[PDB]
Amino acid sequence: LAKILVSSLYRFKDVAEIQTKGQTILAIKLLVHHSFDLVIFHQMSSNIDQQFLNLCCKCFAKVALKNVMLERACDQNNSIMVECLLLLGAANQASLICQVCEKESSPKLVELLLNSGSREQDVRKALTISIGKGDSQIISLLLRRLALDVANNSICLGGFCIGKVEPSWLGPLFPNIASTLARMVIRYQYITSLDLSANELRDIDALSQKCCISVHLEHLEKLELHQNALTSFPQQLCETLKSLTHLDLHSNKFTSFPSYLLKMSCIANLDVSRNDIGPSVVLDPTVKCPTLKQFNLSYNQLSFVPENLTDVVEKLEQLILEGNKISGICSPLRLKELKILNLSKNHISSLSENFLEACPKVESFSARMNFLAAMPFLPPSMTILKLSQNKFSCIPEAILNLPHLRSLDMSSNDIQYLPGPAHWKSLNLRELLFSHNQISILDLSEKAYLWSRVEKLHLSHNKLKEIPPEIGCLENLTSLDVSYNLELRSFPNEMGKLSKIWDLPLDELHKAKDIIRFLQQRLKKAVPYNRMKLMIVGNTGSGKTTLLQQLTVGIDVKDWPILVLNVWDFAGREEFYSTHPHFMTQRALYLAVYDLSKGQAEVDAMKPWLFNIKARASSSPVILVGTHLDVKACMSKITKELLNKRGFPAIRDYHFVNASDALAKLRKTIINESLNFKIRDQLVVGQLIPDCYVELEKIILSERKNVPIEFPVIDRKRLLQLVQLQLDENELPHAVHFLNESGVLLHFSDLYFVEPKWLCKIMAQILTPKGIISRRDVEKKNYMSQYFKLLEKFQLVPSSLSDCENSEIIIRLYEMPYFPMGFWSRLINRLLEISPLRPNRMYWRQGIYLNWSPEAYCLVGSEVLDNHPESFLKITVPSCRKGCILLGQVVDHIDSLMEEWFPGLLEIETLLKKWALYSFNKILLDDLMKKAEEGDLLVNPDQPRLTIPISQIAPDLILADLPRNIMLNNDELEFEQAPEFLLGDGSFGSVYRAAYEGEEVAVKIFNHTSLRLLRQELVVLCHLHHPSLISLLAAGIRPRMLVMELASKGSLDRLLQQDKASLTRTLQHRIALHVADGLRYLHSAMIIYRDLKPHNVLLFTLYPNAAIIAKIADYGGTPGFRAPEVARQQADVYSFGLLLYDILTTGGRIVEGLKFPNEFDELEIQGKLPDPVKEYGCAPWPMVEKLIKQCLKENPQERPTSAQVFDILNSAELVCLTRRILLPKNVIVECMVASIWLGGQLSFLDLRILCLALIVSGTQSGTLLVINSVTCLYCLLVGTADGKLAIFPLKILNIGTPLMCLSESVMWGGCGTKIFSFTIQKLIETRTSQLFSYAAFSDSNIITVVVDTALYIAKQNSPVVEVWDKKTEKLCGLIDCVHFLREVSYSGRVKTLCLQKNTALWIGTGGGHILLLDLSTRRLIRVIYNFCNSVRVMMTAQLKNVMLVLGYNREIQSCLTVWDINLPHEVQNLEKHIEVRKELAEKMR
Amino acid sequence: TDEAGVTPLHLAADSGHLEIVEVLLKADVNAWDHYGFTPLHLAAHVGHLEIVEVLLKAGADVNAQDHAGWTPLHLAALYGHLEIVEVLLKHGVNAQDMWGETPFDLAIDNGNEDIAEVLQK
Ligand SMILES: C[C@@H]1CN(c2cc(-c3n[nH]c4ccc(OC5(C)CC5)cc34)ncn2)C[C@H](C)O1
Ligand SMILES: Nc1nc2c(ncn2[C@@H]2O[C@H](COP(=O)(O)OP(=O)(O)O)[C@@H](O)[C@H]2O)c(=O)[nH]1
Repeated sequence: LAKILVSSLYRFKDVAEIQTKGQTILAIKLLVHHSFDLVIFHQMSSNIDQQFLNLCCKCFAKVALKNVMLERACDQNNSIMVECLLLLGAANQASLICQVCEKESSPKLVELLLNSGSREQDVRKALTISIGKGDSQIISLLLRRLALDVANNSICLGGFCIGKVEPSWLGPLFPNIASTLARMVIRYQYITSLDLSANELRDIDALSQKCCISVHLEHLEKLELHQNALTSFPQQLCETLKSLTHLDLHSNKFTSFPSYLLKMSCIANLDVSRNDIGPSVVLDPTVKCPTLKQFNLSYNQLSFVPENLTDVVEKLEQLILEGNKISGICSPLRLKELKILNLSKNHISSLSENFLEACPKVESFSARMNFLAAMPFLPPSMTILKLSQNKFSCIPEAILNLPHLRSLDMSSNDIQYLPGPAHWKSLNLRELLFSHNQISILDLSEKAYLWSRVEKLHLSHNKLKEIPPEIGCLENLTSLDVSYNLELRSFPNEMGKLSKIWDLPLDELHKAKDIIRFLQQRLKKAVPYNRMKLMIVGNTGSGKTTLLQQLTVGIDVKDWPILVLNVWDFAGREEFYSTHPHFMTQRALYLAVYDLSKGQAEVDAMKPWLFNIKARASSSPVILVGTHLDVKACMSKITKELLNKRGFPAIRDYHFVNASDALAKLRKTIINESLNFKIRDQLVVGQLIPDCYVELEKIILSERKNVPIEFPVIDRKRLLQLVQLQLDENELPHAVHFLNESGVLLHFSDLYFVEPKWLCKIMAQILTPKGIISRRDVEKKNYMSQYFKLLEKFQLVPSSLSDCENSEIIIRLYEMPYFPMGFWSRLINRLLEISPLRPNRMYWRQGIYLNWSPEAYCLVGSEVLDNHPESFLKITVPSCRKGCILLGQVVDHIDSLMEEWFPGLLEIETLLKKWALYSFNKILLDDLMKKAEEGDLLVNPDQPRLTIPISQIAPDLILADLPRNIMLNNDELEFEQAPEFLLGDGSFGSVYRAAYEGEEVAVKIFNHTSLRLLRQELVVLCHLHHPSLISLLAAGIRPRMLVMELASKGSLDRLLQQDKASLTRTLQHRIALHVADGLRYLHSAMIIYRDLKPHNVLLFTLYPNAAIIAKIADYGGTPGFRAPEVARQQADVYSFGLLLYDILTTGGRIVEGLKFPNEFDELEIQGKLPDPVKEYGCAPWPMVEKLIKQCLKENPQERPTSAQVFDILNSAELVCLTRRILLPKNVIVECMVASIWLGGQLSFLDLRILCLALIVSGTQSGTLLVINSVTCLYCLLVGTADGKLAIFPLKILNIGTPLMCLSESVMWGGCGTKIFSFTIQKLIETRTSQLFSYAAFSDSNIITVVVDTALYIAKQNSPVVEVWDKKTEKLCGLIDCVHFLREVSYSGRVKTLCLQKNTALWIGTGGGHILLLDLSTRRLIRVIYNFCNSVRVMMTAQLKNVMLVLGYNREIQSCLTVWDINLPHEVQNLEKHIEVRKELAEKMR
Repeated sequence: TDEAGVTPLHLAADSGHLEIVEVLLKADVNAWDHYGFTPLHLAAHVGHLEIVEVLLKAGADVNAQDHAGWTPLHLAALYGHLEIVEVLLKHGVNAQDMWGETPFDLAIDNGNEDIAEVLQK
């Protein structure tokens, strides 16, 4: 514009008032562009005159764009611009704090940017920048806002990697003019725990001898130096502080034990878990400190044992030596207080007889993975013993002799005979694991009554023979692990007596209440089962019904008694061919038809029928039958040569029946084959089933005649109306499942289809461009509702539907001998979902070819190669990344369909060769061979100079659908499957820790898994970025592992069980809020979790007001964390409620599996929960105690959404309220005092009288009684109805006109409509305020006044509060409460005022609204709505600092409530933290 | 009006200036503000007769309800203005606000027993 003027003000900085005319600036943008900020700053800092200051500020108001004004101002370190601009708004935006820290500056500026709001990551970056530069002031204030916890009285310091620590850094950590300018411009407009986890401290010698904080830290009582790099800890420091009793310095690099650290005053929980102390750790003698409780001296070079404990320590409860190098036989160990000791992973051959026969209270001896063969006389005090994975040949007799054994796990042992309970002598057995062992007998009939309390018995991977029903005498059993036996194949009916079992591991050995109830029914009544399925099969129309007549549309189900077998006359017309695999059950025996009149042609043409039979029911014998012998019998030659058991199903017989004569032989052979079936050696034509099933079958058969002929489909209650048998709720599902397996009725879901002939004649009646049709329902009224769902899902009509540079595309083949029966009509139905907008897809009977663009297409066809007898599908897809994703997804769908519908095909030739074609410049390649060639990432032929990347040709094998950023580098990762490098177990595998381009990045190693489940897990885990989600870094294929981030402070279960005192009232809510946010994101992504529990929630930092505190771990149920009906969608919310219940409880629902394991599941079936506060004694916490009750509703349709529960958790009222005490109905109270006392009668409460003081009383008659019209009291002051006073009657200074308020903060008060102060000092008239607001408010009684820098006046029945200056003695102004109310029934009449030292005033309206205000900025914080209907009295009480609120729930119900003193600060903190979290979530993508 | 929302005749009625309210009437008789207060409500609060009966004769609502559901009868009973109470009574007693108290109840809490007898019969 004009730089001449700015050049003039450049000189005008020191010039006279001539600069005032420069007025002309505000008379008329880019004014501040060059130097305007600096000139105005010399102006207002030039010994500041008010006349010029006002015009300068008026000109400056045009600037308020605002951010860039600060950015130019923030360039030069200057507190006045800092404070003024922060008051005007505009600090963590660009950053700015980092550059101010980098530039030389003063503490005041950085303190302003810190306390005005700054992103945690930016503050950490600025701190790391400033660490290198020598400084002791700016970093000191940075720590104040970065890592200080006054609420917990502790100073954490974790992830922020500081180079070293020095005493001057933690100085203050251990315990104006701008406002005037801003206001007028606006008008114109003892530490306990110290954490040093991740700070790579090479040494700690800095603050060792004597410093500023050495005396301050002398009573620290908790110090953390873990994960550090310490060595040779200085003995000077341990003498320096004489109160430390929680020091845990592990993962450091030590050489020899200090032995002077134990010379500490009173130290406990000394933990060195990874320090490499030398071979000998013998403690120095002559030091008797009886304070150590837990001693984790683990993972060391200790060939011997610490043979110093017996002489020195007297209370070494948890003396642990797990994983040491302990080789020799241990000393007699004369300690007399050892409670829990571990010797796992040591090298121990045996123990001496006196090795353990010294401690009288060893209760938890355990030595896992040791070469142990004998166990020398454990003292009787032991209760839990873990001796798994040892060289045990038989259970040592000493174990049989201890009286009070509770839990014993001797897994991974090679013993032969386990002793009977008549030798155990212990009736309190709880858990007994004996997996990985060679046990053949389970003799218990000797004495079973001794075993009554056994809960979890494990015998997996054992060569058992049979289960004796005597084990049914066991009652408290909960989990019987009998899987992998492969030798039992039976179940004694007495198992039904064990109703307490909720899990059963049956895998490869041949749930919960269903199996046990079935066994109970069989025990009550068992009858032989005589019903089999005989599915006759034909080809294009032949002697099918004629053969049945001697012995077509749909399947024509018929019953044929002889046992009884039902004949299913399947269809011959190819059009009906789509639905047939739905009825080819595994337990049946199929016929066939030759029609020998056609000779050699027909037997080969009918081969696909046997192919389909082999694919569906491989273990089903077949009876081949000719049906045209009347009219060339050489077909027997090919039947014996090629059609035999070579590749096609297990043919058992073939006949040449005429149509008579050979029918007798046919019938005899059918009976012989059906009787001798032996499906997996079971003879299932004569199996045993409960008579309840047979009675139900008879009931259904009888009801078949008595049913609507047109629609014989009965309702869900129609089964109930039939029953007079005895079947409970759980019997019906398994019963109908068995009946459906027996071919009596169909049920897949509120309707039961009886008379399957009608269903299979009508549901397939629809069969009788081309292939597409719209709604054209004819023949047969409310049927369509389920008819469309049944028809579309089972059978647009897919059936009968219209029968290139070679390097940029990828092709795959899945060659099969023939296409299975219902293959395409289901594959094309499944491939209507795949996507990275509706694509275009011209799909014919055997193809799809769905595409969005030339860069996104997928073509699945029906390839017919030259000189190729069998048919196969070819799939083509462009070699782009999106194409690779599509290929992976579609091939996953293909193999899922194959494994879920034709198990016979993919059963180890294998009849399914998955070819992958490639071309260096096409060449066949087996997918199995390609998978085997995973040792490298490049495939090359015998000729070496040419090669192809693996991902280019097999994108499904090596991760290419996933982002290329998820690609682990073997040289970086160090994932070793060690038994301590793991962090926990979960779902389909476990998680470990390893170094990978970082500190300790976790690795999820997979267990038996497959690259088909791996694909799904990777695809769900990736492409999902959220602050509450545990994001993964990389993936590898060599272990086939994942890489994840670290929960720095552990998992929530460990937090609850170990450190229950570290959970603050703001920490529990923060964890709940973040878990709710993660669940909200999961639901918004349409993914269920059903896994919420303390074991699954991970904590990062224990700093309350952080940005990331809790996250939700792996997500694809639990006895203690069960869903309402799914585990015993909206089911996630109920699991969330259980998580909230325990967090509120702090370890009640958990730690309830040891005294009553099933009690965490056996009382929450339908809305039954104990009251948490009374049940567990935890601190009361309403408005979330009601939230859990209102969220975990029994009706899933009544439970709120995850977004709604997150929103309700996002409220400081839920965080600040601590009590809500009710009062008896129809009782009114008008006054309370500082237990709590209330108001001719009197009321009292523990957590007509007018007003009371503390003990004083007084009623409408103003009774001057002496106990231990009065209108106001204080504490001694008394006010009457016509302006009197009392200094008791020491003095009565009459001023009246009733006195009604007296306050102190020289006291102040009110009388009528006039304020006094004191001997009356200043009686300022207040009625003269009618120019603002109504005159009626000014001319009214004054109810309450509070004393501060200003004076706040509240008058009765007024919606406006007045402010009068204390010194100026003039009306400073009015604050209109209704204006706040209108922004948000509302009354607005002020009833009481309360003042807080942080310049926050809380005003109680007549209605149920509490207005928060800030005196510094005169801005509303919020309105406390929904609270009550009235508010009468508020006053601060030092319980914790909290001020109560009284109200009526008008029907009259008076209520009391307690709010935290930090309500506005908490509101600001929560509002800042939610915004920061939202910004982080936005930035994650 | 003003930023909060009120008309000058409201101030005139509350301050009891007869000439000003009369000359302004010669605006809205039932003008309601952001509080919902009526000029009749303010006149009853101040208890200043002639504006009360003039506004009642001018067409002011007999049972106008403010934000707090208080009638001018309620305010007159509350502040001890019995004369306003009967003046409104012959202009046409069971009306309840959200809290649900008649002017009888207001007289009861404030002790205006003189207004209490008038309201019952
Ligand atoms: C105290 C110790 C415990 N720790 C952890 C870490 C984790 C953890 N991190 N990342 C994970 C990713 C997945 C994960 O899936 C679970 C919940 C299935 C185990 C756990 C973690 N879970 C417990 N504890 C980390 C170390 C340093 O500290
Ligand atoms: N000549 C002769 N014809 C037969 C014989 N068995 C069946 N058919 C013919 O097959 C027809 C019956 O077909 P059907 O069994 O209902 O069909 P499908 O079982 O579904 O294949 C009749 O019309 C007969 O003419 C036979 O033994 N000899």
